[PDB]
Amino acid sequence: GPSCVMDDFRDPQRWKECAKQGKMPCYFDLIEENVYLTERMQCECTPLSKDERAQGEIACGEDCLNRLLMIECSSRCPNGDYCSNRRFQRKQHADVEVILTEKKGWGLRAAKDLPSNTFVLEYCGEVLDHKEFKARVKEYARNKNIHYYFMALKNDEIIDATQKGNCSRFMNHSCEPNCETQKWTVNGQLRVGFFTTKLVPSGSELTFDYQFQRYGKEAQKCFCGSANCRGYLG
Ligand SMILES: CCCCC[NH2+][C@@H](CC[C@H]([NH3+])C(=O)O)C[C@H]1O[C@@H](n2cnc3c(N)ncnc32)[C@H](O)[C@@H]1O
Ligand SMILES: [Zn+2]
Ligand SMILES: [Zn+2]
Ligand SMILES: [Zn+2]
Repeated sequence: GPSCVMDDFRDPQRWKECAKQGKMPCYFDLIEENVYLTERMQCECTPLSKDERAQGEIACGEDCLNRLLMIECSSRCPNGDYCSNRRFQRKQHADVEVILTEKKGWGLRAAKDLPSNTFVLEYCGEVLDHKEFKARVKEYARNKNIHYYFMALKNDEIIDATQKGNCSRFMNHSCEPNCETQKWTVNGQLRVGFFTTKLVPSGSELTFDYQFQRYGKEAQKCFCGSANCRGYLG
């Protein structure tokens, strides 16, 4: 159908008028970082030379101890600004577009080829404690037309993407997905991101397996079209 770049989502008034025309998804409150509703490690990498970086060597690449432990480097990194392990902080998300699919509503696609383990986008939302989550579950169990999406960070920290979020709201489900969520520590805070699990060619829909989040006592029929399709997302 039609397509949308992430900048289109940054003008609320132009967005609302495109959604009435069916040219953009339904309006929602866009946030580019988690909002908390209640007030709540150097790597052993050798800093790379000018000659090393030019010859193709990766600063805080696959061998970074921080990276292997899913910890981003701080501003105190030996590799400084050339450090490739500060993706959440530097907002180094993938080139992605929002597209209308045939059967699954709006979806996310790769606008460039994305190698395996590429940061796609952060899973953003309102972060809830115990009590707020309990009140929200109760409020949702009345509305019934509400499709609730939760991602636990830790026990007293649950991401709610149902009302506020970013374009990771458009990530559809697949039974044979090409993305996964990963939970990272970023300057002491737990953050979750979508990361590709294979090379995703340009134009390919970006998908994840919904079983790794908390969502709907309801069970939607599945149009992922995978050979291994389980028939439902419930
Ligand atoms: C924060 C990550 C998930 C945040 C929720 N994301 C929406 C997708 C955005 C929607 N597409 C739109 O248009 O806004 C979930 C809903 O999409 C639908 N959906 C998805 N995947 C399949 C499938 N595989 N088969 C059928 N429907 C699907 C179904 O209604 C489901 O509740
Ligand atoms: Zn490192
Ligand atoms: Zn680093
Ligand atoms: Zn399926």
